[PDB]
Formats: sequence, structure tokens, C-alpha cells
Amino acid sequence: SMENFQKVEKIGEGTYGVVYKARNKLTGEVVALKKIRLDTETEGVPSTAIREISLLKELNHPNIVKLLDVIHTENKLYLVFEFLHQDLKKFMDASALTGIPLPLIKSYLFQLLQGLAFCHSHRVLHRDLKPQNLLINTEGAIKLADFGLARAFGVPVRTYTHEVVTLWYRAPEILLGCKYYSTAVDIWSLGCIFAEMVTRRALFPGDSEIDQLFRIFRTLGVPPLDEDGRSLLSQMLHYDPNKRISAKAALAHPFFQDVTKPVPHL
Amino acid sequence: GVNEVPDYHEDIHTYLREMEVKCKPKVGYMKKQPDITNSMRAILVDWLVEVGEEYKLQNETLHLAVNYIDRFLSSMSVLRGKLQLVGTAAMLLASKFEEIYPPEVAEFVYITDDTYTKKQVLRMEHLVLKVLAFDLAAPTINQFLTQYFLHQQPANCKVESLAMFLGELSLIDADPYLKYLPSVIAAAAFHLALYTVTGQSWPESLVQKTGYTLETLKPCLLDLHQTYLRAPQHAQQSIREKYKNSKYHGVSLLNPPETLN
Ligand SMILES: O=C1Cc2ccc(Br)cc2N1
Ligand SMILES: O=C1Cc2ccc(Br)cc2N1
Ligand SMILES: O=C1Cc2ccc(Br)cc2N1
Ligand SMILES: O=C1Cc2ccc(Br)cc2N1
Ligand SMILES: O=C1Cc2ccc(Br)cc2N1
Ligand SMILES: O=C1Cc2ccc(Br)cc2N1
Repeated sequence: SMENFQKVEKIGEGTYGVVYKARNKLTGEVVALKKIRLDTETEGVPSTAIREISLLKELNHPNIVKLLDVIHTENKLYLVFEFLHQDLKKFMDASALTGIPLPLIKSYLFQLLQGLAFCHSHRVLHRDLKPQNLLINTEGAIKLADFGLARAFGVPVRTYTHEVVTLWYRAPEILLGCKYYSTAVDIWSLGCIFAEMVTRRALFPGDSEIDQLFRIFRTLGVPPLDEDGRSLLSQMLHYDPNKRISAKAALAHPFFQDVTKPVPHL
Repeated sequence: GVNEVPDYHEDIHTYLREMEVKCKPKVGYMKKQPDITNSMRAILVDWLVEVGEEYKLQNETLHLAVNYIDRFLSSMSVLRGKLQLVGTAAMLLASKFEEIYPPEVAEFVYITDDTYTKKQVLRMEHLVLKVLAFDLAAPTINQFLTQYFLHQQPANCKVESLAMFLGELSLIDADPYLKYLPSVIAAAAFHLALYTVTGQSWPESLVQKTGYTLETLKPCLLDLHQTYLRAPQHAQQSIREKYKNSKYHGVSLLNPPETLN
């Protein structure tokens, strides 16, 4: 099954399982393997995996991580993904002193929005956007990854899982436990991330649900950003979900009228 | 508001329209199954309804499982003794996909009255995933209705119920409803429900979205009207029982209209 793959090193973990970097011996392609243990006498295939696999099959876009293959043993599920050099968080950390040039920020944000509008256009909430789940290569691409908390939504939306999105990146409609939530939640996350690429520190690093709320309140009710930058950010971070800019709309925004595609300092 | 995804409702409609064409079972797969029949399927679907009701599952879940079953039986010969195992695994999968709090496996074993072991259910789950190649995000009748109901004025909660009811009745009967797309079945149901309650018919606003007229939707409405007409006589009665409750406003008790156009 897996005779063709050579383990190279471990690159992360989770209840998901263990994530390895690996090499195809025949093609030389470098991949990431997610190993998902199956509970063959208790629970079977985890609902996380069923959603991640089925949703990633449908989504083929240059800015969504590519699921290459699924290897079905009787005891293990291996998800073969394209390898990307690293995540945005490590890039931000490495950039803490030097900063991230504004062309890169724009490019990265432009791509994230393209990726996410494709999600939204296809009935899919991601629900876990944060720098750790966004991957970059050496050539200037960034992609949405970790669809483990994603969900196929209907129109109009119904009540979905409350326990979604890492705290820092969670929209106010979720913090307050509003009966309904929608695409707006993912935009909020990208909002937080935009701010974060500029300052290289999280916008709303709450210690708890109340701390989070207060941080959002005092801030809404980033120095180096131009007027257009600041405009888009505030529309991405609108309190009202109905008023919050959409991914599709944000792609038009003037901020992007001059967007290029730089390679990063790796 | 954003709950109705204004910037995406259309893109999503188009995408669903295409997916339904690809996530569609074989028409008369049942003629190529030597060991099982339309009647056995009807028993199976009707039981899934009752399961859904017992466990307070979403209707969306029920619709998904039915899609999973028909696609599965489109590829794999199944003996009679194993039909219920396919259905149980399907409902489990659909529950993992769709529900916030799915029932545990042990509950899926329980409802089969210990006909099958937990191992059989879990092994069938895996088989089903393989045969479907993990394509679980099927568009359902329900996913169309939920959209169609936005083009109401006002919203009537009797029409909604009655539309859901009719859509579900179609799940029972491979003959004829396999030959119709979920989007087409959904429209037929919307109209029938409106007429029955309001006297109003298939909205114009929904003609422009879909490209479906009472013209294109005639065959299905005919069949549906028949099914609605004969529902109290039908061997399977879980859906009628389901919609007698206050939850669904009691629309299965309503009298069908004698005629249309
Ligand atoms: O044969 C098929 C039918 C089908 C449905 C969905 C997706 Br994604 C791929 C495929 N291929
Ligand atoms: O065996 C399988 C089923 C399956 C699902 C998804 C992807 Br990507 C690859 C494969 N191969
Ligand atoms: O979604 C995921 C999780 C993950 C982590 C790292 C790399 Br490279 C790829 C992927 N794919
Ligand atoms: O085997 C049987 C007998 C029976 C009783 C009730 C319901 Br609902 C379904 C079935 N199927
Ligand atoms: O014992 C039962 C009850 C029941 C419900 C549904 C199906 Br399919 C088969 C059976 N057998
Ligand atoms: O969503 C669908 C499409 C479809 C085709 C056939 C039958 Br029976 C039921 C259903 N429900």
C-alpha cells in the first residue's frame, strides 16, 4: 500500500493523528501523510475524516491544499497531501523582527480570499482559519489547509457545531452563541490573520471567552497599513455578520488593485 | 441576512445542479439486483424514517442515507439478508456527515435488533466509503426545498411541512422517483404543497432561478399527485405517522386536492 512512500520526518500531530513528510520512491514527489487510526471495534471512521476527505475531494483550487490520494488499509487511513514548505505562523515567527513586505501581505491575503470564496461558492465553511492551518511554498503561493473542522452548509444555514474555530480567531456571533452562523465567521478569521501578517502578533489574544469579547469590544466599539488596507480590515471585522464584507466582495476591494505575486524570504 | 448567503446563493444553486447529475444513482438498478426488489427498498427507507424519528435526526440526514443506499446498490449486488446492513451503515455515515451529535455505533446496532454485530456495521461502513469513493456531499431534495422556501411571501409553516412531507414520500418509491433529479422532485413538492394550502402555484421568482415551469415539472407532479393521493393505502406508513405530529403542524392529515391543471 505504502511501500512506495519513504518517511522523511514528523511535521505535526493532533487527535487527527501524526503528520509525516514523505517521498514517493518512484516519482520523487514529496508529500505530507496524515495517518488516521481507525477504531474498527468501536467508532469506525471518525466524522472529522469523513468530512475532511469528502470535502477536499470536491474542492480543486490553486489556493486549497491538494488531497492527492487516500490509502484504505483495514486498520489505518493514510491521507496523501501535497507538501508545502511551511505554515504562515512559522513564517510570521521567523519574520517577527524583519517584518513581512506589504506586497507579500497583499498577495497572501488576495490568495486566501480566492481560496475561501471558492469554499463559500461551494457550500463549505472551513471554521478553523488560523496561521497554523495556512501553508506557503517557496514560490509565493499560500493555501487553505486542515479541513478537519469544515462543514458542508445548506441555504439557509441551520444550527451547526458551536465548538468551532480556535479562540483567538473566533467571530463574535460564535462567542455569544447566536443560534445561527455563516460564511461571515470565516471572513472574521481572515480579518484577524490580515492584521496578524502586518504586526506579526495576534490581534485578539484572549485568555478566555470573556477576555476575547472584551478585546474585540475595546478595539471595535494596525500602524503600517495604508488607508485602503485599514478600510478592508474594518469591513472584514464588522461586528454585524450581515454587514461583514464577503470574500467575493473583498476580492474587488481597491486594496488589491495593484496586487502582484512575490516570492518570500525563506 | 448573511444566513441566506446573498453573495453565494446562486453560485451554490448552480453547483448543486451539476452535482445532482453526477451523484445520481442508476435508474432501474433494481432490475439488475437478482435478490432484492423495489418493495424491499421501500421497507428499508420507511424504517430509516422511523430511525430518524426515534433519534431526532435531521431530515437532511435521512435524504443523504437514501442517496448513499441507491448509489451503493447501483454498483454492488446485495443479498436480501444484507440489505438492512447496507442501510444501517448508510444512516451511520450520513449521521457522521450531517449531525452535530450523531448517535454512537452501538445505537445503530441496537435498532437492527441484534441482526448484525457491531463489527459488521463498522466493516460495512468502510465498504460503503470505498464504493462511494468518499463522495458523501450529495445534493438532496431537502437542500433544494430549503432554498425554494426563501421565495415565499409570506412564509407559511404549513406549506414548508407539507413540502418536506411530499419530498420524503418520494424516497420510499424507487419506481418512479429514481428517474427524477432531486431539484425536479423538490419543485414538484413545493408547488403541490402551496396549491394544497394556499391555492397559489409555482412562483415566478423560482422559474427564473431554476428554468423549471409547470410545463417541465408536469410528469413529476403527476406521479407525486398520485403518490399523495394513495399515501393512506401504501404499505409504508412511517412518513404519514411522522407528519401527524405538531412538530410538522399535522399536514399529513390534510386532504390532497382532487385536481391541478
Ligand atoms: O464517477 C464519478 C461520479 C463522481 C461524483 C463526484 C465526484 Br468529486 C467524482 C465522481 N466521479
Ligand atoms: O481508494 C480510494 C478512495 C479515495 C477517496 C479519495 C481520494 Br483523494 C482517493 C481515493 N482512493
Ligand atoms: O490539511 C492538511 C494538514 C497538513 C499539514 C501540513 C501539510 Br505540508 C499539509 C497538510 N494538509
Ligand atoms: O422486518 C421488518 C418488520 C418491520 C416492522 C416495522 C418496520 Br417500521 C419495519 C419492519 N421490517
Ligand atoms: O427485525 C427487523 C425489523 C426491520 C426493519 C427494517 C429492516 Br430493512 C429489516 C428489519 N428486520
Ligand atoms: O434526492 C433524491 C433524488 C431521488 C431519486 C429517487 C428517489 Br426514490 C428518491 C430521491 N431523492
